[PDB]
Amino acid sequence: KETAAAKFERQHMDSSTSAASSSNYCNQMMKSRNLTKDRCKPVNTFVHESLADVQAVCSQKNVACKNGQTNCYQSYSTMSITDCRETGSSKYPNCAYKTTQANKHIIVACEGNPYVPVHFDASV
Ligand SMILES: [Cl-]
Ligand SMILES: [Cl-]
Ligand SMILES: [Cl-]
Ligand code: NA
Repeated sequence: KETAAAKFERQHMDSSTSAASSSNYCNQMMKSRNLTKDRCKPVNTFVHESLADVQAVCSQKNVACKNGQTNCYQSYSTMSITDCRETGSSKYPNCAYKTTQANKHIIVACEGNPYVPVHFDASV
């Protein structure tokens, strides 16, 4: 039974690569992180920075989350990310994703002690 912080790591961290270098990156990563078990998760972002750099965002710019909560933080610098989004021809169990690599600021919600990311809100 997964902690919120561990779920964030599984869904959103990929420090092992600097960027998505292939159109099939999302198909592979969404499957290997178990995000296509039982359903195709429609949208998911992977961050290509160290865990420490992503955890550090919880001490950066405090901003509102989309849902109105005030525990969101925007990274001061841009970060390498990959957005994964289901295509129109995707349907479980043959989930299919579009891969879009970008360099953007990330916005995360933080909670707990230690105070770490638990939700990926957006990128800018
Ligand atoms: Cl898992
Ligand atoms: Cl996401
Ligand atoms: Cl401020
Ligand atoms: Na947690």
